[PDB]
Amino acid sequence: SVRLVLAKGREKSLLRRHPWVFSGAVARMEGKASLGETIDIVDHQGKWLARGAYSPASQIRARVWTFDPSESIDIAFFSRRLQQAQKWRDWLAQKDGLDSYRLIAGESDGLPGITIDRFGNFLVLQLLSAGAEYQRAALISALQTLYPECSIYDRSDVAVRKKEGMELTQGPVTGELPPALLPIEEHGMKLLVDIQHGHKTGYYLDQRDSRLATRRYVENKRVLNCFSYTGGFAVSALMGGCSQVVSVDTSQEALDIARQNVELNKLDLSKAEFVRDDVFKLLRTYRDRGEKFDVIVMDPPKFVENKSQLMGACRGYKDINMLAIQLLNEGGILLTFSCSGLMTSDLFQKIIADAAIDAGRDVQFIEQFRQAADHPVIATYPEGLYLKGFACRVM
Amino acid sequence: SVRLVLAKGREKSLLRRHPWVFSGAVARMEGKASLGETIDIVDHQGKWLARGAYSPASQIRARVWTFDPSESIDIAFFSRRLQQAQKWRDWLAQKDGLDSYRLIAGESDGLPGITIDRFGNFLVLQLLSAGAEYQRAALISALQTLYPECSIYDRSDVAVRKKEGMELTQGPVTGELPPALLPIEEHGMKLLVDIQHGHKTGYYLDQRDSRLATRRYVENKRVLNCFSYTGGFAVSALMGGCSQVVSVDTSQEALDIARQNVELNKLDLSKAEFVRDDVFKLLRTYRDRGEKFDVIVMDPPKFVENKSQLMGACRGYKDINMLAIQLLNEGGILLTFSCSGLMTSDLFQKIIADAAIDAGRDVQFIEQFRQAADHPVIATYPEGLYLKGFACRVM
Repeated sequence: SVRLVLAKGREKSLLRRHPWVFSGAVARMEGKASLGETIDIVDHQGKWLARGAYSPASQIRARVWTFDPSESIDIAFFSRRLQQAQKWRDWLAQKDGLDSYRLIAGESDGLPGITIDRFGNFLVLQLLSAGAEYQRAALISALQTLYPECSIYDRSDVAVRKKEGMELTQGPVTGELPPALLPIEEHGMKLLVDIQHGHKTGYYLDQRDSRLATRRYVENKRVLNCFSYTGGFAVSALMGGCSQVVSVDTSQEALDIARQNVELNKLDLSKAEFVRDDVFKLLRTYRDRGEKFDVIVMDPPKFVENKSQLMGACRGYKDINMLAIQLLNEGGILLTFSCSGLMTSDLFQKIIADAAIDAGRDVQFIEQFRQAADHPVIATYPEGLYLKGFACRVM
Repeated sequence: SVRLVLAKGREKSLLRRHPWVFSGAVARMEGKASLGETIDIVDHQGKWLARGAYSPASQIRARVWTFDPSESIDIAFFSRRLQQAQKWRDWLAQKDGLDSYRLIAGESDGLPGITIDRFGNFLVLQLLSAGAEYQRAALISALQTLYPECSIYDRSDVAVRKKEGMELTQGPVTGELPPALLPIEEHGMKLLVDIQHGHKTGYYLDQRDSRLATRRYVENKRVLNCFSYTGGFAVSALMGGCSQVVSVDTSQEALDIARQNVELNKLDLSKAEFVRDDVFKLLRTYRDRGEKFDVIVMDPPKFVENKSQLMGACRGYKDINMLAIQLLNEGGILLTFSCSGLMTSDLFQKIIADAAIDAGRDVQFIEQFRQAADHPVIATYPEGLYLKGFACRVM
């Protein structure tokens, strides 16, 4: 019904099949549409370009559902998209021994604003854009048809929804309520996730390969895992045969789950330590007395200057990575990460390089990490790559 | 005791410990030094900053040997550098099942302009810069001392030398002459290398992880290996249990070695096809008749449009990757690479994305490749990262 007319020239992004239409590229709206309503997007002359979801409260005024002129956005549309995404995850599950994975990664699976993670028999939703919420009913119907035995839970309690003009929301959608802790599997390893209250959708599936890579580096080595959360990296270190792994986190609850994870995998508790403390404080205490480690995993949360898209300068990263380098033996390996929207892979690299200079030690980049394969990045949406990380060796 | 004086406020690079000192930064040469000779680098006030090698014919007027005031560059200097580098490769070889690897990766192992590859009991040199050649005797002494039972061969037939004011050179140094083909091991796989007349030093050790990843995607799938050369990818595909692997190359010699690698590993020859033909032609032939593959490996030769870092701007990568995408079905995977300093990782990504649009299909980036860990990149030398690659899934 309603159409969004692009300003002359401003249709280049659509021709590149980019899923987003910024408010600034819109010349006018022909007709009135509701929040999240399906609209057609045409060029300044009126030629059809795509069919998307209208988002009046957002700067991303519309997101593209499809570039096929004959494709309506209804239950069938979502069913087809789910089936296409499932084909990929079926292969990944078999190959990597997975019982859980991200099923739809928004724009990269052709469903902008929608994220769905599979955890055992639970499907966890995060409807982050206006279009996602508007199509909630259709999406659910498709999900119930394709995954009749699965329970659906909503974890749309993400601040980004405010950018789309919607309230945050979460809770059961269908089926049974998830347990406090649900065991999932990855690469012959079991991990407990909290769907109702855990981070994101319940866990960080995106760090799957970083965790697996940890196994290769830790044989008979002393490991320090900073901001360990529920200990995914700790279990991975033990699976790799580390002599000892020290997990540090500010949350006792997370550390308790970490210990439950070690026990669940029948690993050696004697080789694992769980320290509840201000990470920065612990790191300085260790450094001041000369503590040394062979492998250090560094994966901090909101860089500190979070949300500070403006006044970023969140060089809490330099301090954290500098401390890490100072705690490494010669030949020590640092696996450090960042998912902050205030920095790119290149800028993250410069920070590490700078931390090395101040620490008085040179480091070699020997590996670059990426979000797992169930978090694909469609080529038309490079911004989709958010997880940055490197494996560094102290010379 | 000749010194290279830097223009005021132009020593910031040395302060970041970057190994290169460009001509534009040189204020004046206080003294007369021969090509490759050891010299001191100072600021406008005469303060010592580093000790490097002079290269009058290059844009890179000097490369830093050391930033340690008391460190002289002699046999002991190279001996210590070789031992420090060997420490890392000993760990990598045992971990990844290697009897061959890059021992010294120039700047990244504190020896700018020097590259040394180890193939079994052979050490292959490549002295690319003025300083590398000038220090040949000292480097050789350290080597014969640390590796008394290894033969040394020189493969300094690299165009880079001309840009440093030298002529190309290659041939034996000490020990026995390498055999026509020498079998090496990596990840439980055997490959044949030609040290005397093969590409580079005799093989592409840097693609080790690319070959490994090829194994993950090919079980029960039809594979197309473009620019197979002496094999490597064809064997990897078979090691992964591919249903069929077709290798294309214009060189009958390379194809003969590819097949030899297959037999050497006792793999099913009945699943391997070797086609001698123009890769571009065969690709259009397959495209024209609707041939389809499940996985395609695309590792083009030397840029094709090299003729300088900037002489690139050639859409040969674009055209070649477009053909590949047209040869895949939904779910098909493209493993495509670039080693030319003719483009960054982001530029290569752009090309694939463009190839995708012209092909009329979307592709998902699910994995990113880089030179193997024995080809480290010191944080002070970002330009050290030259190998780029992506695993792309056709939607």
